[PDB]
Amino acid sequence: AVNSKYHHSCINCGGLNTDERNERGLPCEVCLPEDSPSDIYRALLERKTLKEYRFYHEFWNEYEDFRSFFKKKFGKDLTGYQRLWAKRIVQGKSFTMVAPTGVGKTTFGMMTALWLARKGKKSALVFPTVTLVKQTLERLQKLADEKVKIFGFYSSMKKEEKEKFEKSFEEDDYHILVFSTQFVSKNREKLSQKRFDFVFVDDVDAVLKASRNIDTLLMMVGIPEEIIRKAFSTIKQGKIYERPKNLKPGILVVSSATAKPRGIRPLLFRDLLNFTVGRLVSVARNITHVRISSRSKEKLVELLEIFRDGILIFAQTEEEGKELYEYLKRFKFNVGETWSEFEKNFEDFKVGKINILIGVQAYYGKLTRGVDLPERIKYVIFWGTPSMRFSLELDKAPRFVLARVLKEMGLIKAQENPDVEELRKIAKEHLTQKEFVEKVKEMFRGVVVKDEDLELIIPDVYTYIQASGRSSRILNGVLVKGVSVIFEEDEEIFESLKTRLLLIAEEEIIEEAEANWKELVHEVEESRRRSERELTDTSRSLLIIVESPTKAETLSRFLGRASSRKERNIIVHEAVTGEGVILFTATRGHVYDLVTKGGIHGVEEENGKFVPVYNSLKRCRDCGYQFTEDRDECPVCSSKNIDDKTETLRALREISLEADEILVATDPDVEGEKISWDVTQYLLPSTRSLRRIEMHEITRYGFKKARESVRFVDFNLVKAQIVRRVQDRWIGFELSGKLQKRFGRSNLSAGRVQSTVLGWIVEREEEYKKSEKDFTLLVLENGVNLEVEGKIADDVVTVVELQEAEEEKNPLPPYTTSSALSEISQKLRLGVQEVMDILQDLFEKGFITYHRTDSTRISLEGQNVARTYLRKIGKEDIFMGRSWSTEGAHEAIRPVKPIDARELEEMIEEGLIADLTKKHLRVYELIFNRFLASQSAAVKVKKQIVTVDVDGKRMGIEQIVEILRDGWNLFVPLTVSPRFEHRTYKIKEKKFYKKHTVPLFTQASIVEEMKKRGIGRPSTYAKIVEVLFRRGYVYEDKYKRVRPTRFGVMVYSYLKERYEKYVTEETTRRLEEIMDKVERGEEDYQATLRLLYEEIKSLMEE
Ligand SMILES: [Zn+2]
Ligand SMILES: [Zn+2]
Repeated sequence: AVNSKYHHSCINCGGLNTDERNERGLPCEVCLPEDSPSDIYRALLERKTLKEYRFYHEFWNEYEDFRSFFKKKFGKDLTGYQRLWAKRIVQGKSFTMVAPTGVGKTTFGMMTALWLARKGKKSALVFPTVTLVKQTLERLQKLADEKVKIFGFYSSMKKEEKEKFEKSFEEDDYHILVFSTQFVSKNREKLSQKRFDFVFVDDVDAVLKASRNIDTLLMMVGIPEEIIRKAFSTIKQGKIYERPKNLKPGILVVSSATAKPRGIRPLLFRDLLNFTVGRLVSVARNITHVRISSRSKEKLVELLEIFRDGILIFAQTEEEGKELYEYLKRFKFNVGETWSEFEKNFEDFKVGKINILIGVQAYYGKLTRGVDLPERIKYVIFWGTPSMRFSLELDKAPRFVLARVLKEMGLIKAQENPDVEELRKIAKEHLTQKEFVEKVKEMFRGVVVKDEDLELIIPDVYTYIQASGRSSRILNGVLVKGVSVIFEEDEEIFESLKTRLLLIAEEEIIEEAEANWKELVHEVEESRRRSERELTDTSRSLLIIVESPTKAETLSRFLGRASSRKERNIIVHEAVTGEGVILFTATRGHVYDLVTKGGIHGVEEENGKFVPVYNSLKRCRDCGYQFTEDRDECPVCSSKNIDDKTETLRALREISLEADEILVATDPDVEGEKISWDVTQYLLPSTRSLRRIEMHEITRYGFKKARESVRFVDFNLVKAQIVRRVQDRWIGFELSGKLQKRFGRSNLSAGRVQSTVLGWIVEREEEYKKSEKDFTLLVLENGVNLEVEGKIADDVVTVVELQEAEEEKNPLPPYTTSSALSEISQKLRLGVQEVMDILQDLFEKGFITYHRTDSTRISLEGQNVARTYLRKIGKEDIFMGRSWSTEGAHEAIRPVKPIDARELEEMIEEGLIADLTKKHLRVYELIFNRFLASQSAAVKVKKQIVTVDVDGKRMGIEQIVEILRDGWNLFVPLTVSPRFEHRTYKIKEKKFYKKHTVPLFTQASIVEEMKKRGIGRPSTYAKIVEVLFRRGYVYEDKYKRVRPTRFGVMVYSYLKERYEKYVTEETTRRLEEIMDKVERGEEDYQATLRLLYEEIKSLMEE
């Protein structure tokens, strides 16, 4: 711990407790004065302070009984899925049963109903078919005692049982009632007037067939139609609805939606039960994609002879399907078809009578609308790449083509245009077919433009993913292996497909050379027989906490957002993986912050040591004002509509009970570690299993490698966060006050660094007007222009000595935060803050590596990205992998995927990925080009060093002339220059002037400078500049230079006159150095706090 206080962190009294106690999962000293108590519950009860801890005790005890009961009545222990479901059941929570192929939902439903009836609770079990009612009641009756009132209802019911069920359901206080969905639909009013504690729905689709059934099931727990209709109007509007806090419903449990959850009705579950009826979108895949260069049926024969069994062939059309079918039939292979004898061959393949199934892209995907046996399909063969083909003529042209063409050409003025109308609009404007196809070849990058036969081929990645997916799912807790083979000869098509597969599924396609068929077939078969074995369960549930919503969204993109529980302030998503379930949620920033209330501006002092005091953050959803103090309304606009991180914290504490293991996935910096600690410390009394993961990339790889890096919270980083925060708080407050008494305004000084930088700008104004040195520009005859010192008047330049040398020029290292901000904000006409934000969205959308780095280091994987991209662009001989740095916390800002900006624009306009502005694309382009240059070969150049005499001055001039051999100059331009000959060049034009030696600052120049001086860190750079702008201390002019205002000058003048020590660059740098030493556990936390205090105490007197 760091010995600090958190305001609502007590597990029992719900109040203030120290970091150190929560760490030991203890209540506050008020609740329990003792150091190391014997047993918490017992001791709380003894001191008569037992309050909220009871909930947890009773929770644990009410669950461990369930588990115990289940382990007694049934075979063995609970599966991970059933474990999480059980923990949700004792909380009375309603949910979908998110899980793979037959994890035993019916077993859980039964044992739940049984365990509840054991207490006196009444439950109902709903099934689609009338046969399932029979089978379930059968299994129930033999395990249930006489104490349990069991009834049933279905089609083939008896003559006295049908009425027995009705009278008993009317008065006789039943326990468990097993019936069909038909009964629900038919006897709506009867059930609606009854109250159930537990309702188990086996098939959600059958019950969602009617709209009436939603209201029926909702009224089966005790919810009036008033709340239902009000919520209905709210969901008809387009916003969320709030359940009355005074409501205690039963437990509704359903399975995953097979078909799409169509309609408005399911939203009632989102407000009344806080669970969404999700569809099973399982992205869990273990497929090996191999590509064969030729559509040779001989290769196909050889492959088929290796695979032998359970092969699925996909043809583009049925014609090539029939052709392939004939060729294989002739070569004596047990084969089937989908076009002729669909059902017969389908089931014959299902059983094993057929080894090879040949289908079409559109035929199979629609015939298999029912079953689709996964335990049979090991290998998927693609006879050609699945793709969408369009014609490139002035006629036969699709909408999106003429759209992207005319929008760029200039015609598209936005008024929605009919296709044939657009054809007739382009029929006059740059109209030839030749001109057209050329505009298409020029615009469309990341598709295949067959300009030969006038065609456009767009590989259907989705279809490939689904179809390939048919060879790998989760069976008996085992994610079985599958091989997907593609037979493609067109390199352009294969490359396009590969890029969009890497983009969406992050899955690679390998070549036939780098693939051992014997080994692969073996892995497949072995995993299959491993799943055939008797399962002993390894599945666990896992909670992953991140700070920003974007991270959660892109995480859901590769984990698959099946269902989303709305828990107070947050939205926790759930996903199915091969290792078990996986819950992930976003905090939506910081939770705690230093209190302004007491001690030394929030920092208290006891026993010679400093104690930081934190309180939950509150943000008014109206005006946007943030505060720490506990108030009912907004201190500014007096509004009650606020966001309280204490609710978020409570929500986390709730979720933490269901999860077996927890991982905090905040950013890999001091900020992130501090948040991670504010969270882990708070949760620590609730869950014993809490660890830390640092994701440098927001992708499956970043995540896997992040979990390789699993560790506990590093207190040195937390300590460093604290120190920096305390410095800004103390110095900021003191200086700001001193300014309140001089310039009227309250909040003015954000810290020391800010004032230092502003000082740089202010005095720069002075030293700029003084650098005014007289100069002269010279346009030389059939040569370059030369910039030389003022007084020249000879009109002739003589060449004195001339020497040339061959040299290989190295590219610039990859972007770091400083580099990226400077170059990008210079090349673009943007502020460093705008750039920093674009970078943040870029990292958070998993497109680049961590954007807050002071290292240029590049891993073998980064180098590999560069390599594959170069191999893709054909210029792979120019690849030169460079680590760039050994000393590195993180890597430099680089792309995560070998995809350029143009291809991304294509994927965006196409609709594969979304949410990227033009600015994002341009920034990405800059990062990309920098990185590749840094990974491309050294450009071999012949440069000359010309010594020239101009007006009795021997002045050398070094210039590159010939580029002997290309390299990184393809990404980042390399400028040549006309050769000088050892003669006399005459001056054409002399443009005399006086431009300044020391130029003004630009935002880029300021960042560069503070990086050059050792002031600020990667996180603070842009924020510092922006603060300077927000406070009105600085402005930008015509040519976008940074200039101080009247106010800024007044302020820095005051601060320099009086408080020069606390604004001096030497002091700022010395402190920056020391704090950074604290971050590495090289300098003492409490000691530097003592230092900052000792200078603050000195400042309170001046
Ligand atoms: Zn307490
Ligand atoms: Zn407000």
